[PDB]
Amino acid sequence: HTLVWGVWVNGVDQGDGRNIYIRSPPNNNPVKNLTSPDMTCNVDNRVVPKSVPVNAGDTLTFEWYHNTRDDDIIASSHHGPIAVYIAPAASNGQGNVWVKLFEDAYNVTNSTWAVDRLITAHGQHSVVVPHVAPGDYLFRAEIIALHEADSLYSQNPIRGAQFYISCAQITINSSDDSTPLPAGVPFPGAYTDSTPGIQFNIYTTPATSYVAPPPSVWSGALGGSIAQVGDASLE
Ligand SMILES: OC[C@H]1O[C@@H](O[C@H]2[C@H](O)[C@@H](O)[C@H](O[C@H]3[C@H](O)[C@@H](O)[C@H](O[C@H]4[C@H](O)[C@@H](O)[C@H](O)O[C@@H]4CO)O[C@@H]3CO)O[C@@H]2CO)[C@H](O)[C@@H](O)[C@@H]1O
Ligand SMILES: *[C@@H]1O[C@H](CO)[C@@H](O)[C@H](O)[C@H]1NC(C)=O
Ligand SMILES: [Cl-]
Ligand SMILES: [Cu+2]
Repeated sequence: HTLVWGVWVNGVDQGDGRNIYIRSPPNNNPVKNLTSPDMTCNVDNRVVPKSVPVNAGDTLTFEWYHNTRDDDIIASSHHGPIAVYIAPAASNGQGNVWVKLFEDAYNVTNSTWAVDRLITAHGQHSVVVPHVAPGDYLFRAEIIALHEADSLYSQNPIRGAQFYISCAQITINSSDDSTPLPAGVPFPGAYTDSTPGIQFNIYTTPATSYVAPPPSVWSGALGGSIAQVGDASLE
């Protein structure tokens, strides 16, 4: 159970974005129905009034929270991977438009899931803004919590993989457009009961054997990280 508070650009807090530049849901309940329109940008998908200004090569940091900003972020039980997708705001999330910029499941070294490191990062994880066409974009941050993903929602509607999905409105101003954005996958649509990483038992199976859902990270992606970039408590 977790939501996005707002974003930092190159370590600069852009302020509360909820229902302003984040298409926020009315609460932190997970999305579980893989076929639902709710898979696109969560249960409250509509153009909100603002879009954050960035340029190619900027560091965009999502900040998540549980009850209050900079609290415990997400329950320690919600072990899982973290992904970030981009689509043209054009699409409004519809069609084969979602392009993956970032994937992080399990770090063998530290033996932490992405979600574990997000809690440590005070809810902060980042992507470097790719060199796509200047214009208006949605950045879709997705946390998959697997604490009940041993079942499928379609077979047992009180269990299943849990999706914490937040779409940010981002306007890319300066970019040489050296990596034009290809077509991508639909949400709903890319995840089905058979897709790897959707049904998995973190209780019986080792986290090294975990394989996050497709698609693969676009070669145009400039990577990212899970780690605090700024102090919310100084505001
Ligand atoms: O831990 C292994 C065990 O986990 C079982 O699943 C547990 C989760 O572990 C636990 O974290 C989860 O707690 C939920 C709780 O159900 C929610 O109702 C509550 O929702 C609150 C919310 O947190 C508030 O922020 C908001 O204001 O109000 C809502 C509405 O009440 O959020 C917490 C997590 O933050 O509960 C699960 C029980 O199903 C697995 O079932 C089991 O298989 C595992 O072995
Ligand atoms: C999942 O969402 C689809 C499309 O909105 C809907 O028809 C279906 O009834 C939902 N499944 C459940 C269990 O509600
Ligand atoms: Cl839960
Ligand atoms: Cu939860």
